[PDB]
Amino acid sequence: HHHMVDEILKLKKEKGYIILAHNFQIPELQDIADFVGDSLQLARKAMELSEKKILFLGVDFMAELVKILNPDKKVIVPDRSATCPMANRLTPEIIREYREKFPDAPVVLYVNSTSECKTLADVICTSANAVEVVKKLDSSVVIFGPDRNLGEYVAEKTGKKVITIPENGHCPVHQFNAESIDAVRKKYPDAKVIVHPECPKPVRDKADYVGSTGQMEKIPERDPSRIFVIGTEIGMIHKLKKKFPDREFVPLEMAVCVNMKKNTLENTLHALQTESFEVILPKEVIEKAKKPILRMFELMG
Ligand SMILES: O=C(O)C1=CC(=S)C=C[C@H]1C(=O)O
Ligand code: SF4
Ligand SMILES: [Cl-]
Repeated sequence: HHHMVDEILKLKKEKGYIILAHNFQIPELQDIADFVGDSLQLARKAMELSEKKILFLGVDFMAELVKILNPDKKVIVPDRSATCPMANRLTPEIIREYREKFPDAPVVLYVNSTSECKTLADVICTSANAVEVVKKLDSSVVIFGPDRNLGEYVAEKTGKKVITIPENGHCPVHQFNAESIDAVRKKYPDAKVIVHPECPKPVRDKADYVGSTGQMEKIPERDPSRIFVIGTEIGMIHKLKKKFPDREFVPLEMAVCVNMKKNTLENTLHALQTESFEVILPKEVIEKAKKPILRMFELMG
């Protein structure tokens, strides 16, 4: 199609779709979305909608999070293979193993986890609320996955013991070189460096701020600095530049989530033409995964 944007806007209105896009989507998809945000922002937005049809642009665990909290809505995705390789390395078998060895340690699962894994969790957390969630739990020991870096960050801030699963659990996208910060400090002496808690400890410790994408987009609301250096996936640069056109946003390095970039204008148009591919979870998976999500809301309420 020669005008994919205009046909997408035409079909979404005609067929009663709200388009939700994650911060890491390509700019062209962010720009056609009704809302752009982090996984829990989009799931909460979906809960407020009068509309019953959602075109979700992200990866499977996020689309499923929307479906779990919006079970009667039709949720479609343009690429059914779009997934989180980090989430996928944690298994039910590994959770059961660690529960057995540490039975008094609550299982805290990062939202970047499979819906099957969520059915086995005591509580879910986001990168924004993980410290507060783990601080508020009774236990001085927790089981945490699937990101070892976020787990270690949480242990640093809370002073609690955090038992990370799986072994070497990590996001390839956030493995920046610490030397990249050394290089921007010299190139932009007055720039503020913001990096994700999924970054390795040497990167986190050299940044001015550590936070989630949702936290990153609030830092220019209180920090009047002209230049920010951003240590997360490249999609956030577009999001920040749109929100704060008066500031400069510099990627710490080019970091692309290949799965996030599986969604294109062409397969997004195909999704609205065919109203596929529907996100379907067994009723029992929705019911079980909902328990640790409600527990998270209870702790943050
Ligand atoms: O939506 C989310 O919560 C995220 C998702 C992913 S895939 C990476 C980072 C974040 C984050 O917001 O920091
Ligand atoms: S950026 Fe990292 S945590 Fe997020 S979907 Fe991609 S591989 Fe998973
Ligand atoms: Cl619903």
